Amino acid sequence: HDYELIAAPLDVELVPGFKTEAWAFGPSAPGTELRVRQGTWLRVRFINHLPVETTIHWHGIRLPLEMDGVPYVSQLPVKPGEFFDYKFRVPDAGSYWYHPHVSSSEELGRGLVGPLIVEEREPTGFLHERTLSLKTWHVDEQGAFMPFSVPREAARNGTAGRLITINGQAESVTELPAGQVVRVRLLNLDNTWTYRINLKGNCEAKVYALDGNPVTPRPLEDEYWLGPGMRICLAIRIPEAGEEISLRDGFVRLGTLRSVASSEAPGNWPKALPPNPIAEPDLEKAEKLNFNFEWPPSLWQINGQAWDIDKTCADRPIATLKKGKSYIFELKNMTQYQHPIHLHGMSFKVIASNRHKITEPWFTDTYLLGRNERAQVALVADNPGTWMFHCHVIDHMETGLMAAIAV
Ligand SMILES: [Cu+2]
Ligand SMILES: [Cu+2]
Repeated sequence: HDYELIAAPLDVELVPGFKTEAWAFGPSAPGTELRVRQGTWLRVRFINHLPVETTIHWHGIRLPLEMDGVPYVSQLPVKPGEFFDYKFRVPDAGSYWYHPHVSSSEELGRGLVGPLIVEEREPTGFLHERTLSLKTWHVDEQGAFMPFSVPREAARNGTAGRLITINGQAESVTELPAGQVVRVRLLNLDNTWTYRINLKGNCEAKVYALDGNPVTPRPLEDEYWLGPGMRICLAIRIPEAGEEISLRDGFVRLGTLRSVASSEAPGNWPKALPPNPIAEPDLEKAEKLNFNFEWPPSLWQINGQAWDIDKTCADRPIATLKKGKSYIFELKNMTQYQHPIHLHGMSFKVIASNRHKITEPWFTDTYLLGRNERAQVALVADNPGTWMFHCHVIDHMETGLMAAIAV
């Protein structure tokens, strides 16, 4: 599977009837959609027609280290009118995404994000799917860009996005079936906003995976909090036709789901997603240390106490890990705010905690850590060397809420 790709500085009509001076991954930004079979070292040549350097981070995604879009011993930072060969095996089925790991506030903020369907090689029980690609843009009322870094907004829960965009569309008109189940690849791809999601309106609705990394089929539920660098592969039995089902964030009119007609029979409930083969950790055998949290210009958002810029580029060994050995992490949120703690490279299972309490443990690349929460996450050092790891509230990362570890 061998592929193209512009980083095209695209003027596109974002604000209905207006400008917008943006940097897309080709067209239809948030990015162009990626489909690969679960296998082929996915061949791609990145392209820059933009004025400055940019990687491509394969979020969650557990590639050969070099490839992870991660500056300096992994890959050094690709330039304007230049390319790097992007090539990697695809282990983690279901929705992942892509986006830089450079000056990212600005970069992603200007549209540098996009999805990554990873076609489960098992014939998807779902007849029909769809992609529902969430960002909310740092744009003023005229389309021109609001700042991406905002100190007192960002030193609390993150810098303010504004415009509500699925596939880059405010008020989405995604058209659907009379009777069939539908796969609902929902991707939070925002910088900063942590989205509090529900369904009102008349329909049946079930989930299958989360953050690509599947599990059993839990349904409709309370408002499931979705974080930056989180996703949710999920299903909807839209009823018999008509109903424009209200997609919401708590109350908030996000998108709309026109139930359109079909001369066709029902695509009744698929049996559970066959979970991803992952760093399956041994329970009693692992060991443990911990941290996150605190509050001198640049982030004052301290990391198990370790500034970050001595840690700028090389490594003051912020953690020291061994290959193939199973392992465990306590996480304390210490500042009066909430952080979506992400990982590359590997993807992890969760065990037990405070805020939510644990029925079936779940795989994901990113854990969504609440205030004073102390959650037991666990995996094994599957992939090698220096992997990156950090508060995916992009701003919280940017200048000093990042840290990392090797194998
Ligand atoms: Cu990542
Ligand atoms: Cu954060």
